[PDB]
Amino acid sequence: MDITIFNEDVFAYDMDLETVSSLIRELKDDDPRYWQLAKALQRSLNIYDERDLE
Amino acid sequence: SMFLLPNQQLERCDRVMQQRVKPHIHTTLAAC
Amino acid sequence: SMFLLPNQQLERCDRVMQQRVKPHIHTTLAACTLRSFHNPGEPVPSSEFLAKVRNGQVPFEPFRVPGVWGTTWGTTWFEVNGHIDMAAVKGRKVELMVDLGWLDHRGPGFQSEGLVYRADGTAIKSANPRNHWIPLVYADGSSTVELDEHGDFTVYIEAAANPFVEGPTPFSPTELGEEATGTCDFPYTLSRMDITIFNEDVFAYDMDLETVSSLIRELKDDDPRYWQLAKALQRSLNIYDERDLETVPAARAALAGVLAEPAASSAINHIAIGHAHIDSAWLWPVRETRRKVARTVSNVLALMDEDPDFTYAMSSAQQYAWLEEEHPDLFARMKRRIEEGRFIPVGGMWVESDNMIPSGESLVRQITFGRRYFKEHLGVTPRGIWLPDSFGYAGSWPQIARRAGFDWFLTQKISWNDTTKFPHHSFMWEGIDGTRILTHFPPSDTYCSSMSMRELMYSQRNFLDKDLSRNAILLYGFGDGGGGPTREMTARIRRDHDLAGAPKIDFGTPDQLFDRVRKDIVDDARGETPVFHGELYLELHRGTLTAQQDMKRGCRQEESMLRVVEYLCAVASIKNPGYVYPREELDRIWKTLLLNQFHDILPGSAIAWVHRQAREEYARDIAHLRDIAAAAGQAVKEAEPGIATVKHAVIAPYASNPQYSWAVRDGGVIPVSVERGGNAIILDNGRLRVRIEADGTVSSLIDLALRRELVPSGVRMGRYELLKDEPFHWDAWDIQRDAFLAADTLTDAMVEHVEDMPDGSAAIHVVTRARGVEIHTVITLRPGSGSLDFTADVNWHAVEKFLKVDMPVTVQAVNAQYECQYGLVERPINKNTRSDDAKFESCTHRFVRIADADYAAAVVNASTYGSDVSPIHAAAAHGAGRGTMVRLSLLSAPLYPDPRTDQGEHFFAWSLVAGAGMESVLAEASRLNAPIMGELPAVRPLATLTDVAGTPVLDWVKLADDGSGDLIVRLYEAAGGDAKATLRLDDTFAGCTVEEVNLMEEPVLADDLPRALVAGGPVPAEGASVSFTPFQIVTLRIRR
Amino acid sequence: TVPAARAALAGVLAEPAASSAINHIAIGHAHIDSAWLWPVRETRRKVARTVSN
Amino acid sequence: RNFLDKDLSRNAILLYGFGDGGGGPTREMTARIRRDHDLAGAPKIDFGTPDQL
Amino acid sequence: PINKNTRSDDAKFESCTHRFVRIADADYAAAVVNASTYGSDVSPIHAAAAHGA
Amino acid sequence: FDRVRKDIVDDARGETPVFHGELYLELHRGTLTAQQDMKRGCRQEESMLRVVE
Ligand SMILES: [Zn+2]
Ligand SMILES: [Zn+2]
Repeated sequence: MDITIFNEDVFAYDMDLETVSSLIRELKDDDPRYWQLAKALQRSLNIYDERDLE
Repeated sequence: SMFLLPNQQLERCDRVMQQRVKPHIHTTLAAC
Repeated sequence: SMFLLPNQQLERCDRVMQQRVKPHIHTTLAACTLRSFHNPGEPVPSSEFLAKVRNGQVPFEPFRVPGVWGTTWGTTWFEVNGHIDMAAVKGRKVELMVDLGWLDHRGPGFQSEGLVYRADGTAIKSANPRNHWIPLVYADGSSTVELDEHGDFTVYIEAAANPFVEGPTPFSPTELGEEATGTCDFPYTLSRMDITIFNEDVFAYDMDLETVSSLIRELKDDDPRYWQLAKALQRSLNIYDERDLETVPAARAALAGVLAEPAASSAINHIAIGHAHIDSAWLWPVRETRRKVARTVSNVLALMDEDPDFTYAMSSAQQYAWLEEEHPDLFARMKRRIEEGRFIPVGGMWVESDNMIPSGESLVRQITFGRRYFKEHLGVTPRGIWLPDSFGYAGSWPQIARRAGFDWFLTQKISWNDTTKFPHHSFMWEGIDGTRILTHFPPSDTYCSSMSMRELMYSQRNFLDKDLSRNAILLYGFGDGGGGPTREMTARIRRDHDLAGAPKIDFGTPDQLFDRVRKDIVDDARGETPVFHGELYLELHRGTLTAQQDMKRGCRQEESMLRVVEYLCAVASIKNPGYVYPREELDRIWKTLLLNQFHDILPGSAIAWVHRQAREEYARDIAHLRDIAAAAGQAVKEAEPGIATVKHAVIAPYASNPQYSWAVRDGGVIPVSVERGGNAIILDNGRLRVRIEADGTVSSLIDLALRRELVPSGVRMGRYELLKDEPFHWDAWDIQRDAFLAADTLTDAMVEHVEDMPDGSAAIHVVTRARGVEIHTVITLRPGSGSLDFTADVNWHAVEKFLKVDMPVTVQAVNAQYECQYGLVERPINKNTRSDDAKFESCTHRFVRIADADYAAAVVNASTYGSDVSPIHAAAAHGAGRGTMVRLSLLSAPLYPDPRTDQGEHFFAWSLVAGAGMESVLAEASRLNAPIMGELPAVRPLATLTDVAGTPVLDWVKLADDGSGDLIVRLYEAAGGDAKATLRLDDTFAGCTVEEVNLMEEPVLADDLPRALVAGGPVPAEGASVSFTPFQIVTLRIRR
Repeated sequence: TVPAARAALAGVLAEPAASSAINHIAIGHAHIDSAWLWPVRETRRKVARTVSN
Repeated sequence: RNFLDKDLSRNAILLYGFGDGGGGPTREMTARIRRDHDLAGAPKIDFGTPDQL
Repeated sequence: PINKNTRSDDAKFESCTHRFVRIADADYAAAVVNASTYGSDVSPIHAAAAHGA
Repeated sequence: FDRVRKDIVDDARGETPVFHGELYLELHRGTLTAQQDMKRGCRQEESMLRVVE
């Protein structure tokens, strides 16, 4: 139980990742949206680094 | 160039939320 | 009348087991008194502590029925006093129902455990998370414990509190497996512990309900068996009542009407084997695996005491030796049970080690040590290899296994692939040469199975070879580091003998199953025998080859140390009499080097304890071996005075000159010239012209002897790359395809002063810096040679990174040549299909060769075991940017098993050879991977090969392990072409006889083996001719 | 070559079925319609053909 | 597969023979019935009468 | 490939040849030079013999 | 094809699919040795054209 400051960009990025990942799971394997979302998620995940939040 | 495995990317992303991106939403500064 | 809903009956039955029938199996009758004595330190052997208690020197404090007792990596002794009374439990079993307070969703074998020792000192059983009953009084009068005058007894539980290494989130960094801190971190809470009586009919009814319910779930909705089973379950569930237990017989009979129908005569005849894989050191130290194996043996013996028609298996004779040394009674009981034929010791290897990384000499040492131990301690000879958990299998294994006497092979980890599925589950694995060995896979794809019916039919469904085999193996028993078979699975096996709708399964032995497979797929197909040629390559992990580089470096160093010291000891023994062979200390260095080569130690995945004890043992062994070599050398000099003296005493198995192979040449015309022109440094040694760029990179390595340029003009040699790897499953073991995409090319370096060595060599120093990494790299161009040497000192301090160095060469081909233990292997460079992509990281041994019709280029390694080869087609003109790139993996930074991995200074060395002939590559690799000694006397080579026709090579020279003084030589071929040679000894080995023997060193040979001699009888050892088939292995014994 | 081939195929044609199947009973039946697409003078011919067959 | 009462009956009827106005049993089906007396993987079928069923 | 390992490798059991087929190892090679045929097949042989003959 | 070049060459920047070797059809395979006279004559006239040219 401690005083904390809130980060907005990190929360927005987390929510976007959650939305994309949840949309990928339920789609079929015969839809270009599935592959496009998977490729976008792979591209995005290779840039985010927790050692520097910029 | 390597092939794409969406079922592996899903698990990687799930781990990313579980361990990496969730703790970085609130930054502590003191105690009460 | 109402309709039937099977999906509702299933949930009703599930609730019935969860709430109603489970608690009515054990009926409590009294309570026992507990006292505790704690120890937060290194455990005392149980033999001494029980004797001390018997005499009486240790106090005991009262312990309440509830409460906490645990301590991080600590031990405790619970003295337990009961008050069981006879004359009222006649004919009924009595148990203990010990509950240390295990967690639910953690795992069966990764928590606090403990044996229940008798007052005298013997062991009764162990308290496991899934097996927590101790047999006190059997139904038929017999009592394991000794009862006193007025009905009371006492036992001693040796509780060990092992904290769970894994943290809150999966694969999280935890500072638990570092030391034995005496603080409350994960304290266990004790639970109910009382004397209970066992009910048999209730347990049988529960097991029948479980079998029926599990069979209903997996069946389809279009099978009358499904509806019949659902109706039978509904009928049976309406009769059983928990308010009065006399209704059980009236309900079992109703349910048994559909439990006696024979199955269809087309199912797979499974054979069930009890197996419990105790890992020697993964998450616990080497001092805890002894306790774990003792618990496993005690549990297996206790279960087998009451239940006939049971089988079990146990490999890793290391554990057999530990059990014999520390538990005479357990070993005696195990040996007594072996005579009956229900405790089959399977697996002739000394310990379940890795395959890809260890050298072939280590493999043969394990095989011979384990076979000798089994032969002369247990009087049983194994027939096959038993390796149910390993990462990748070398192609040389079939040949060694067949020449060692084994005749079948069993593995299961290949099914853990990521992209492709193995074509067969029972086939003939063909070695690199010609050697075919029968291989079988467990269809269930698990060595630790709970014998669930779902798994039972999954094994049948996943069987690819369903058309000509009709036979499969199934290993059952909570394992993966602790456990062993329980009553539940041994009841399921008996219930499922010939149950309709499920595959038929019975007890048996591995030999019977393998004979059945041989009859089915060899002697009956008559031309339809499945065959798999090449090597078994696991498609998972792949990051283990370059994790904890210190372990692999030390292992290579001590392997070379053993080779040199054994040669020196053999020379000392054969030169002058009175020199006792250091057999004892040699076998002490062995069985410890070989122990440290475990499948969860050598690749590196464990807590800091294992990776620290391994380092300390490596250093101690190296020092002791150097001392032994110095003593043997001093002994040799006493045979006759004033022979010679050699500085640095470099000994190499192979050399460019055939007569200089096992020479004693020391370790230390055209001096190298440097032409500092422009923004580059140009060297000239008369055969190579290397142009080092501004910042520690090579842009040209022109071969002046052939006017050939082998550096593509799209990239620069020697560049260091820092790939970011963040694995999500099996962090230390595995590296994913995430790397090789987010590559980071280091571009912060500057050359240093170029130095001309006093001997004549030329060296260029350079420093490279990164976020938390610094590298001091020296490039050496030795005069009068054709190899460019690279040495590096790294100060790794980063987290979650991966260091690589690339050595591109313009030679273009399709397949790259790595080397296996005793041969070579071809692997594709340009990955075409899906399955070809998964082989993006493979193990390498001391060199990688890329060859075309005439020209070949090699990258000879010193201490790294991983690399990757990829084609390069960059942007250039006139086709100047086409070639191949071989990136050597230096080291990674795993975080889960060890919070700090590879911190400090690391030393790397390698070289590049142009015009790479096989003999030249072998000679230079031998030069690089050779120990540097001090001052030992110079002696002539013991055995030489003068009429070489091909590429023969001396691999090992030693003495006879039987004490006869016989000389032993081990030879192999390392190119692929046939070889013919003549062996010559020196002086004292005149009028001798040389005979071909197997790898076991005994003089018995098979028939299908090619053989190397001319007749087979004793041939004089002067001008003896040896013939080689592609990648042959030959062992020769020479008398006095 | 027919006898040498029937025996090889008959090895998997004599295994008893699982003791859970439905015991079907087969009845020969030819439904003859009195008058659908033909006059009442043709159903006599049709039933005669059926009985003769 | 289409039998709803599969839990308490274990009995079914099957009429064979070309019908819908013309036909009657031929040699092919009366051979199939004999071949499928107790064939594994298929339901058991035998000759009989409606009264017995 | 000569020894077909996987499913896809088996399908390449007959391939076109032009005027020769060469099987080579480190040093020694043997060739079957053709004149007018455009098809062949290569398969390993491990027969029943002694001393690996 | 310009669209494909833009999509998979100038945009992937290192993710371009590549297939090395030869495209081998896994069907037919009997055409290589059918009507041998045609292939024999074709080889003969190819040599004839070479020499005559
Ligand atoms: Zn293991
Ligand atoms: Zn009608």
